[PDB]
Amino acid sequence: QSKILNTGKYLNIFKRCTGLHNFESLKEKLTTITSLAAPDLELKIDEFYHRANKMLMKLLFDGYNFPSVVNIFQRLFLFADSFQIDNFIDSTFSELKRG
Amino acid sequence: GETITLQVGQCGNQVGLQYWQQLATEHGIQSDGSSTPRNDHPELFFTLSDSNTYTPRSILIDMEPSVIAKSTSALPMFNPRNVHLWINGYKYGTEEEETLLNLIDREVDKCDNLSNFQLFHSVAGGTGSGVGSKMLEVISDRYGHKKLLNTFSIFPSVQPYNTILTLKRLIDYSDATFVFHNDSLNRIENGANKLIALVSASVSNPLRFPGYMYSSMESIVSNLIPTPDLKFLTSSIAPFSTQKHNYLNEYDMLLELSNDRYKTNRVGDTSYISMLNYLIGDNLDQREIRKGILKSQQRISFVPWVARSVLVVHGKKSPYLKNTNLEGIQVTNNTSMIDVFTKILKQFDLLIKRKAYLNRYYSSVEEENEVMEMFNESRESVKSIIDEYKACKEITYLDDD
Amino acid sequence: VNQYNVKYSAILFNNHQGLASMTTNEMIKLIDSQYNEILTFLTQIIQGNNKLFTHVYNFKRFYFMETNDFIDAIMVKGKDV
Amino acid sequence: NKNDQDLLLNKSFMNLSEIDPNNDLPKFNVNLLTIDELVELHGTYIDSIINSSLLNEKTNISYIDQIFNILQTIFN
Repeated sequence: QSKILNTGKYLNIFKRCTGLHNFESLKEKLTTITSLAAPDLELKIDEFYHRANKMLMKLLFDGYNFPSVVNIFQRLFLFADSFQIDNFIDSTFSELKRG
Repeated sequence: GETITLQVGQCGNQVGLQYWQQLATEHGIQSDGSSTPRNDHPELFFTLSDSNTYTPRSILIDMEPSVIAKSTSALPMFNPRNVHLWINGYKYGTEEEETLLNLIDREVDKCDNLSNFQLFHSVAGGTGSGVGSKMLEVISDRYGHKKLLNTFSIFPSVQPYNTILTLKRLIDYSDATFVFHNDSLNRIENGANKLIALVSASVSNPLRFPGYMYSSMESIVSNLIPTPDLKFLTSSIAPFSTQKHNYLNEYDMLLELSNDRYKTNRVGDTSYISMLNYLIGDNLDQREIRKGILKSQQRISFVPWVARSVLVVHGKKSPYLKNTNLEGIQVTNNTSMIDVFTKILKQFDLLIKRKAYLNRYYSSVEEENEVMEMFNESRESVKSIIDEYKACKEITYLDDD
Repeated sequence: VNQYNVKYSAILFNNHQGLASMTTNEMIKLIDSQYNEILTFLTQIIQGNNKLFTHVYNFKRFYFMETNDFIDAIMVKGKDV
Repeated sequence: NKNDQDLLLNKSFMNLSEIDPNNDLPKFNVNLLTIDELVELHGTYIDSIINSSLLNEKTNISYIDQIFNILQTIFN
């Protein structure tokens, strides 16, 4: 259940983000589930889930540049570069200590 | 905040040339002030124009134009407008007080938020030492005590008189004075200005290459000066780097940085008042540093009344230096200052009982009385600091008995 | 406008048989191409031949008093009118 | 550049070898604005000036009234 729900959500996120109406541009060959009584239903679900993760992962990392977003969050929140916040405290030292 | 560098005398100018060459190399600034292809902050030490040129904030002061000419020609990006050209030198400094006061006020106005004054000068520099001694007085008077001063004074290897006269004002007005001896520098080398330049450049590394902590000079200095009387610092440098047989781990850097042979001043048994170690490498293993800190705390003899804490800053190496191995600098506050000050006082007394060369300074009866009272005050101040450093060693320092 | 009409009629009615005889992907692509072309030409006119920025600058120059010499001339000349 | 969250996405992680409609369509050094966008742009530019902090209608009196009172003083 989790795999099905997350595969569908991830493909929906990809379509809504990159604007594609459907995945025609990729021209990939896909196999559909032939029947509910087929023996490879779990394998097909796993393959679809892996495809969805592959696409969404590459979107986030290559396209949306998530690795740099991690460094930006580190700097802004945990002061991995403390120069700016030091200037801020110095500039407003009298105010910050007031009630 | 921004810092202003003051260079006084021939030795000061040469050391400053090496220092600025090192700093420009670290920030990739070319000799003409043009940039080279930001996360670092050279603005604290260089003025940036709206035409993309970096010029040093330093001010050059010397009695003769040959040294200044060499320094300016070697580094064309110096601003010529900042160039200006013992008792006789100090009286000469009184005459030029207005020009120098305005000259320094120009640099202070040019920066946005001043932090501290750096001073490169030699105590044994003769006339230049006199003009620098006057510089300290005028700066401290006009700017009050809100802005602190750091003096990288070079100690000496008739000289005793000059050393005492300069040390009186060095004690009175400086806020954090480094001590360097040419004897220990040439012993380490077994030119010499390249060690002082390296130490001074590394001391401010956390400011120019920001990290998680130690973003200001106040934090760096306050860890080493518990009392304004004990203001003299001993610096240690690890020389074994860039060779094949370098220190294999930062932990061995922490253990072997404490060797007495690497210290930049003559030392027997000493008690440490405060510690702070610089480690500068692209990547630093935390667990090695934790083990080294524990061993360093268990090995080093601190004075009883100090918190007994060892601080290690995790400096970041410059992108413009290609993948070089780890290097590190150690700055300490020891009670070893009593030995060198006692040596200076012994020389001064030996040469003051014998009226050897005082004729060059005593011009008349009023001059005799003036020089006598000045010398007595300087001697008393030096004895006072020796007694303070000696009372720090004992355990009854905080007792009112 | 006529050139555009011919160009895109040659796609709707010659390449295909109308909007109905077009899959959604190709229909969206066609509309996107038309949108880009139309706004490109609208810019090339309005900020081109019309020079929108220059006339906005002149609006600021005259209405917001910038050319003070002209207004001083008006006031000195019309001080009696 | 009117930098926006949609301009952030670099779509070239997709292969996208093709370009459309053609190389004949210029790139114009100015943001492509719709008609309503141009109207709104000029309207906001004027509104910012006329409704500035000093020129707004907000001693329970506005700044404009005080300025005009001083102007009447100068006229007198």
